[PDB]
Amino acid sequence: DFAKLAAAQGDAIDSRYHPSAAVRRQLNKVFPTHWSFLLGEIALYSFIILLLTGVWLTLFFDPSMAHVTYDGVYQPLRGVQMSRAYETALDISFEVRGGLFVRQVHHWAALMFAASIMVHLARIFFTGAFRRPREANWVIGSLLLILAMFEGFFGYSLPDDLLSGTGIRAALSGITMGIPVIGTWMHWALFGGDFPGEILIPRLYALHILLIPGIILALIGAHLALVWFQKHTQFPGPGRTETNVVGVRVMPVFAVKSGAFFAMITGVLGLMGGLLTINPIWNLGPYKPSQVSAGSQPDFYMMWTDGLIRLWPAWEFYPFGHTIPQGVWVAVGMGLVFALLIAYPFIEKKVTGDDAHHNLLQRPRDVPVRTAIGSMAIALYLLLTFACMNDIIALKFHISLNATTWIGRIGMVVLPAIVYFVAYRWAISLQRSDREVLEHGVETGIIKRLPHGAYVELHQPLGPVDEHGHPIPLEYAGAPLPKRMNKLGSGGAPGTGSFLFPDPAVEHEALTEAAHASEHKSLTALKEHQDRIHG
Amino acid sequence: GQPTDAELAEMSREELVKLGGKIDGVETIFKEPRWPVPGTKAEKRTERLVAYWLMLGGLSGLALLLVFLFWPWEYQPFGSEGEFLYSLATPLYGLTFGLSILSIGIGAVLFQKKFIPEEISVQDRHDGRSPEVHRKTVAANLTDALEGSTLKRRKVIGLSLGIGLGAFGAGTLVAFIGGLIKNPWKPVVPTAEGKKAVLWTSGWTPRFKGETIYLARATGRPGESPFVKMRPEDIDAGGMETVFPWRESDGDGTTVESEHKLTEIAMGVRNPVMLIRIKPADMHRVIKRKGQESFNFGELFAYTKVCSHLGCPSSLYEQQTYRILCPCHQSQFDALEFAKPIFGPAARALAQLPITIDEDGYLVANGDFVEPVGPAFWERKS
Amino acid sequence: GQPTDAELAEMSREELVKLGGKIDGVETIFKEPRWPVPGTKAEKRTERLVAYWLMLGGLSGLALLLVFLFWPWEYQPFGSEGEFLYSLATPLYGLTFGLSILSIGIGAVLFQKKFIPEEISVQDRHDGRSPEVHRKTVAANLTDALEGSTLKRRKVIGLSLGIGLGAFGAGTLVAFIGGLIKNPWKPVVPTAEGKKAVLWTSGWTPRFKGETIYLARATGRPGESPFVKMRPEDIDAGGMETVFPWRESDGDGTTVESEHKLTEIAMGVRNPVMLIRIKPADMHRVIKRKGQESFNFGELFAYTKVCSHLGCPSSLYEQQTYRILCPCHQSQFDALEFAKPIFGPAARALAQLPITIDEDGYLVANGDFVEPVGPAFWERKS
Amino acid sequence: KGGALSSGKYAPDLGDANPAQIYTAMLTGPQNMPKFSDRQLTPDEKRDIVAYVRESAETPSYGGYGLGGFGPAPEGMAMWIIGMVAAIGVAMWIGSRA
Ligand SMILES: CC(C)=CCC/C(C)=C/CC/C(C)=C\CC/C(C)=C/CC/C(C)=C/CC/C(C)=C/CC/C(C)=C\CC/C(C)=C/CC/C(C)=C/CC1=C(C)C(=O)c2ccccc2C1=O
Ligand SMILES: CCCCCCCCCCCCCCCC(=O)O[C@H](COC(=O)CCCCCCC[C@@H](C)CCCCCCCCC)COP(=O)(O)O[C@H]1[C@H](O)[C@H](O)[C@H](O)[C@@H](O)[C@@H]1O
Ligand SMILES: CCCCCCCCCCCCCCCC(=O)O[C@H](COC(=O)CCCCCCC[C@@H](C)CCCCCCCCC)COP(=O)(O)O[C@H]1[C@H](O)[C@H](O)[C@H](O)[C@@H](O)[C@@H]1O
Ligand SMILES: CCCCCCCCCCCCCCCC(=O)O[C@H](COC(=O)CCCCCCC[C@@H](C)CCCCCCCCC)COP(=O)(O)O[C@H]1[C@H](O)[C@H](O)[C@H](O)[C@@H](O)[C@@H]1O
Ligand SMILES: CCCCCCCCCCCCCCCC(=O)O[C@H](COC(=O)CCCCCCC[C@@H](C)CCCCCCCCC)COP(=O)(O)O[C@H]1[C@H](O)[C@H](O)[C@H](O)[C@@H](O)[C@@H]1O
Ligand SMILES: CCCCCCCCCCCCCCCC(=O)O[C@H](COC(=O)CCCCCCC[C@@H](C)CCCCCCCCC)COP(=O)(O)O[C@H]1[C@H](O)[C@H](O)[C@H](O)[C@@H](O)[C@@H]1O
Ligand code: HEM
Ligand code: FES
Ligand code: FES
Repeated sequence: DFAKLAAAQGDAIDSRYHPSAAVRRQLNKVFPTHWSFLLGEIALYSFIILLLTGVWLTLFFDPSMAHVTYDGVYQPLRGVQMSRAYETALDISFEVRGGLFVRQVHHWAALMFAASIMVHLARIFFTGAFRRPREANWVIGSLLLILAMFEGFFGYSLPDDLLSGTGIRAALSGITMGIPVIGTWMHWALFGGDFPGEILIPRLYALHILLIPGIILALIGAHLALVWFQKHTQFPGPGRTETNVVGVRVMPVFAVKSGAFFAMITGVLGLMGGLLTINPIWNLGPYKPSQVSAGSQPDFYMMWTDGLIRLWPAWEFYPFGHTIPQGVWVAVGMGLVFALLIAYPFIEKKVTGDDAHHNLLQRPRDVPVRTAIGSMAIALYLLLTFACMNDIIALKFHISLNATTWIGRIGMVVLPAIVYFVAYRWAISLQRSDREVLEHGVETGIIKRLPHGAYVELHQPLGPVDEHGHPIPLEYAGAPLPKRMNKLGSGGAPGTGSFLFPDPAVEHEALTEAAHASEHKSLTALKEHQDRIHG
Repeated sequence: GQPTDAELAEMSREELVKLGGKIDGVETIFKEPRWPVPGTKAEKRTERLVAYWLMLGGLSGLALLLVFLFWPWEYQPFGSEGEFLYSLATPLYGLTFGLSILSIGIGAVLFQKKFIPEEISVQDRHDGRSPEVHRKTVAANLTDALEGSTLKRRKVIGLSLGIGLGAFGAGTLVAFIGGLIKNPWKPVVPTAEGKKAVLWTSGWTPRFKGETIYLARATGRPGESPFVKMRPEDIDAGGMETVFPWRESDGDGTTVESEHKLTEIAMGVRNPVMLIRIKPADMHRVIKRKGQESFNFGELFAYTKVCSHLGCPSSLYEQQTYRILCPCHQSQFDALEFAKPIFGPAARALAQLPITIDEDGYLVANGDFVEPVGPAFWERKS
Repeated sequence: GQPTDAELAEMSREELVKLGGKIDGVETIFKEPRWPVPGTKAEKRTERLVAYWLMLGGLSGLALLLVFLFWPWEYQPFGSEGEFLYSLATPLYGLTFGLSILSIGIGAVLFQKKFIPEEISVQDRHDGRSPEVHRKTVAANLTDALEGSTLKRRKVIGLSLGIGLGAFGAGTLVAFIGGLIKNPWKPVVPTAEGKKAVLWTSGWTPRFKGETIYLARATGRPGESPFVKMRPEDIDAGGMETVFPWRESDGDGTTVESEHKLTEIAMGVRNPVMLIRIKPADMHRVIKRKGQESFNFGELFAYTKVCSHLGCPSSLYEQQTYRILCPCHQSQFDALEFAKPIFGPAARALAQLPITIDEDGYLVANGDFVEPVGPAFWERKS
Repeated sequence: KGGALSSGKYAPDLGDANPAQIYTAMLTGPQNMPKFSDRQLTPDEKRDIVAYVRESAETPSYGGYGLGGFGPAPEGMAMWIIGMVAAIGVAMWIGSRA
């Protein structure tokens, strides 16, 4: 009554619907097993956490700006005027059982979300997963990053703790007023009044439960549909031509490791949602516009923005009776970088000439100027971030505060040039380091030559050898070639027994002969498939 | 090569799996099990190893249930019998939660990496440029729904439907946006000149004529008399002190008609003013600016707290160097001359409030700011 | 019968449409155009007719833009120059909106019902019981992912993963629900007996001992002294009057420590009590119930306003028949005897508050209700 | 906790601060801090501030390790090398490389 009822309900599902065609198409789909192809899954797998916590945070949070005295449990805030957003965020922190944990693992899931989006953008950038067939997928993923950034900024500003209330005052109301023609108009449309306009926090709650995460969920749905139906890309390797995806199928293997990786991402978020404090809004105060911190720094995925405020050197213009302030520039500048980050595949489609349907990836050493432009962007992000904690860097690492913001202000101009030089020539030297492992072998320990005194490194060749001390030099194929005989089948047979006690020797012989024959069968089947493609 | 209808019940199960691969595009080359020799005890030991990980996951989930139900959490206030137990209530929650689902996940993926048979299934793609049937058939079907439905032959529907959807899209789009678009320059706030807009008006402005606007501090008392009237003898040499525009009308916080004319002061952005008391050995370093030479009071200066650009309160103040430093972007201002930006991302003089003493000797504002006090925007500086 | 790769560029367009039908399952039998004779003017007249509907849609969308931007809406308060124009601001919005998109929609569907060629395309279904290949192939693939991955042969993973996911599901489910589950019977409110729970405690209960709980009315004044203390001479014969538990402590609404002990009375559900003054010709019809014979005051009765079942305020009162009628479900109560349900969906006596007069002659409560006053629930009546 | 100041100077941490040193720190402001006098802040208010800071730099961080006292920059740097490095390490233990 456990397999018979499964067969009966399966024939019922096949009777009502006719799914088995469009289920077999799904659970025979192959995803490749490279590790970096899990990175964007983190941006999925934390995002579901952001719903599963976040829904829970919706049914306790009360947005308002109606000024209430606390009269609750938290003693250093009693009788103090606070917005009811902050009061019920304090109630999430201290009243409800396991409430501080759910809101902390929610904030940590937001950090892992907006950081894994950046890690995965680094993946699909430097591996070249964005040219011709997947450029719209880059565009909707880039827009998904923009919505992630703005929506998280609506997130930690949603209680008006004053560390983020001054973040609204800096970013969302100083830059918004600082836009030339229609700046004040979109400010007073966004707030409905002055800066503590009484319908800001509920408007952010409206945009932040549903209105931006509805668009984020729609773009993730269409995004994973573009990854799903239009097949996944892959690195080139042994049996990996342009028009096939090699790897594991969905049903026995990929579903198990994907669900287990969802569970381990949730484990990392839960461990660091418990063991590490985040946004301690009771240590912070209610937002009152006459008191600040010293840090006053945003969350890290937006620290490149007002760090760009912290580094742009006070250039204001004054036309005939008006004022362009500094905040126009970064309102241009954030509009600049996004217009380079959305529209990059069309930019280098124009520059390079990549008018070809690319499915195989390119290793990020194989494309040195694009990896170097990318490392310019990575190090420029790291500079604009690492000079946004300008304050606390100059605090702890004892530097003059003026000195470290000048270090940033020169660094955003000269350090992309330095990292472009180092990145371009480092990619070319990584190419040359695995283009001499083909013309020579793989390096090992030293033998001396017998009749005279020499020292050869005793290279182990990768392909066919000639009759003498040099092999037939292979051609490059976009693959990671192994540079250690370690990573080949050399000395990789320890005792199979236990960590403390050995198994009997016939069992060791059976296990190592069976595993050796299975690995031999793996490379034999992959090699004969590779010969079937060309032959 | 054929659907194989009658010979399919005789067909073996792995041959059906390879038939599904062939009918979908896949071939599962090298699908071999992980433990091909049976009865070995390394298989049994990795079996009980992944059992150890999953049993740790179950034990830590049961631990979550126990330390979530049965735990002395509550906000026990401070150092008292029961405060250290609350200090690790949420870390115990997260330890049990993350350890539970991380042990279950590492058990499931160790079951994948030790017992689920490894495969390299290669799937023949069909990506890019759909074949000659499908392209031209969809093109013919769409051009039959366009050419056969007799658009692009009726000019008057072809433009009137465009004018209809365009005019309705404009009306519906402005119906979306028209509830949002407020005029910032509608005169809202009452002022001595009349009704001025909000950006040219802090709470420091006079309402009818010269009225006593006391530079009152905020003694941070929970509700009862939060704004105490100020004398010059209170602040002393080398002292920042934050003053607010309190008045004789909105008195203590002991009436409900107050605490809304009184928290309005504490919530309005352009209200806080720092009251600088420069040490009088450093009064020869001061150089005032235009229209602003008598905005001191001896050595009392009143510079605003809201900074030049992007409106954070610049409540950092350095005596003995005399620099109003802001925290949000670290922009210094010179406290001596007038709050010109010494250094930072600001480019404008942070505004200065005039000071006199009242009858009975209390610090009052000698009018409004001469410039709009908050962050910059378009309509400024003429 | 073949993919037709080379002869497809020569193939005509409607033959490609029929080829798409054949390759999908459809046959478009009878796809004939609506106007097969050309140059007729009935076609031209229905052309300009659907043009009239779409042009009306565009004109009404432009009308939406005009009467949305340029219209004297504002809440002009009452009868004044400009109140009738606001009285039809939203109807003009809806007239232009509904007329615009309804004219566009009736134009598009009249274009469908007059110019788009009618068809009866019959599509051969393939519904129900997928063929012998697909069923057994998916069954073999799923049983290869279950039997080949070597579950149902490892008992210890097969139960430890179940215990792991079950214990973690219990811990995570209680982590969802545990923030919600409050104990209603935790003693919260201070009472004369001590700390009682909230259901056994209205604001009519004494806090320490017999304290003067004045049966004050709510003169609906905006904030200043909303609760005026009550005398028996105020209410007269045949009169409902709503009293609230005001005290001498929480005085007028002119202090911020009041208006939160004072709006707490106006917001608490189980506070309102109607003060019945029965006409004294009808005092021989009254029969009190147990423990409640002295809960009158002469002819002053105090029955609660929150009804017997489902807690709506039963603020309808009928003199000369003496029935407390509730509005939400229309359940009468007998004002004479004790507020027993004469008729309705209630089955319990609506609670009665005891009355005395204070020193200085003011109506006060002679203690608490003898029964829990609000709607019914589990823990009641013993 | 500390905060940065203009030209090399910086606010120090208040954790290693004797309460009499806190009162005499605000009472006579040494370097770059305003001297919050006996008449600017009353001694009730100054005793009240040293009541706050000796039970804000002394009370434990409720709900985990206190990544400093100032929030989002240590929370970012402990997202990357503690959380995200562990996430990418799990992602490279699960998936292979080719
Ligand atoms: C890939 C690249 C961005 C190319 C895009 C195309 C480019 C031309 C578009 C224009 C961009 C240019 C003009 C301006 C730069 C602005 C910038 C790109 C803003 C967009 C946001 C986003 C795309 C940022 C880039 C992606 C991000 C930096 C990738 C992460 C770095 C690497 C590759 C991932 C592995 C790192 C992982 C293993 C952890 C290692 C630990 C290291 C120390 C982490 C470094 C680190 C980081 C990255 C923090 O953000 C951070 C924030 C707060 C505190 C501390 C840290 C911190 O220590
Ligand atoms: C997302 C798409 C973006 C498209 C933007 C361009 C589309 C603009 C269409 C709107 C046209 C005007 C609509 C009617 C408006 C009108 O009549 O305009 C009067 C005076 O303005 C004017 O003529 C100037 C009109 C020029 C528009 C300038 C603003 C354009 C954009 C850039 C602003 C950004 C908006 C979207 C971003 C915000 C994001 C939100 C999440 C207001 O005087 P006021 O006295 O404040 O009356 C108040 C009632 O309006 C008001 O609703 C009512 O609430 C009362 O407050 C009342 O006071
Ligand atoms: C639909 C098109 C998209 C645009 C959307 C928004 C445009 C809406 C325009 C509707 C109003 C038109 C004028 C009447 C509204 C009005 O009177 O005010 C103006 C309020 O319009 C503004 O916000 C922005 C524009 C200001 C007028 C001119 C701006 C455009 C030109 C001049 C700039 C380009 C050339 C210069 C350099 C260009 C860039 C670099 C070269 C100017 O402010 P303001 O001049 O400070 O006057 C104060 C009183 O408000 C207040 O009562 C009173 O107290 C006064 O004291 C004063 O504060
Ligand atoms: C949707 C799935 C539905 C599944 C329902 C069944 C699952 C029940 C799991 C919950 C077990 C208990 C969780 C921990 C709770 C615990 O420890 O239970 C204490 C004393 O209860 C008890 O033993 C009795 C426990 C028996 C549970 C009875 C309730 C069961 C269901 C039917 C109630 C419906 C809930 C869902 C519907 C609501 C819909 C919402 C949209 C509370 O004393 P208290 O003093 O009020 O402490 C307060 C902190 O609890 C509190 O969080 C904190 O906020 C403080 O207020 C604090 O005062
Ligand atoms: C996990 C299982 C799912 C159940 C979820 C909820 C169960 C939670 C039980 C936890 C509490 C254990 C009881 C002891 C804790 C406790 O006392 O709280 C109880 C409040 O539990 C209740 O809500 C309902 C049960 C109460 C008694 C048991 C009910 C079931 C049995 C007795 C009847 C079934 C058969 C009867 C007829 C068949 C009907 C068929 C449907 C009883 O209060 P009560 O009895 O009204 O006494 C008042 C003090 O509260 C207050 O302080 C004080 O002022 C007192 O004066 C008084 O008002
Ligand atoms: C296992 C069973 C479950 C138990 C729960 C486990 C979870 C931990 C929470 C339990 C309570 C512990 C938190 C204590 C409470 C607490 O907040 O932790 C303070 C922070 O202090 C410090 O840092 C010193 C700590 C040094 C230890 C090692 C540092 C942690 C590292 C590993 C974090 C990595 C971050 C990423 C590195 C970035 C990479 C860079 C390349 C240390 O307090 P304390 O030392 O006594 O005094 C403070 C003064 O540090 C403080 O300067 C003073 O201002 C006051 O705050 C004072 O109270
Ligand atoms: C799209 C991905 C999301 C991100 C990056 C994100 C980010 C954040 C962040 C950083 C916070 C501040 C938490 C704190 O420090 O207390 C927050 C709060 C919140 N989140 Fe989200 N969120 C996301 C989606 C959602 C969704 C989908 C929901 C609800 C269905 C939600 C509900 C909430 C609520 C109500 C709050 C405010 C309560 C509080 O902050 O204590 N979030 N969010
Ligand atoms: S926010 Fe203080 S100057 Fe930029
Ligand atoms: S509504 Fe008053 S009795 Fe049910």
